[PDB]
Amino acid sequence: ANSWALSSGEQWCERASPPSSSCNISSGEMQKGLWEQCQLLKSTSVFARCHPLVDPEPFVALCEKTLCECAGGLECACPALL
Amino acid sequence: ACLEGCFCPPGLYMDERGDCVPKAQCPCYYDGEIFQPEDIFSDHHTMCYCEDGFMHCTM
Repeated sequence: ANSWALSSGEQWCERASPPSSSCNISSGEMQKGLWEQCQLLKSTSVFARCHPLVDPEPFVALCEKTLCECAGGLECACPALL
Repeated sequence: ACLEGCFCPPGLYMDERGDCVPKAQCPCYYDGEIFQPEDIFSDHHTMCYCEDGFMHCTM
């Protein structure tokens, strides 16, 4: 994604750095109680029928890394779910 | 060992021109060649760039 950069005269841009995750120390309970809102892509029946069309395995994979920076909310799962 | 001489603080690293600089504009020395702090660089098959002192190559 950093090969496909395109600069202008108003701003020339450099290589961004991957963000250093603060989640790695503030783990706590945040992975236990909130594992379910990612999990309900697989459990609930309303999503239990696109599996022969797509696979939720990447979608559940990409959410679990972003449920950890936001503090106090189940709503953090619905972007990757939407 | 723990030598004695002229250094500069740990946030600053030594540049060729006598001044010492942070690791943002600290060049790379790939294959002897002194590359600038931002030098995207590639033959057909390999892909290499200089980020902050280190030369990140791939294939």
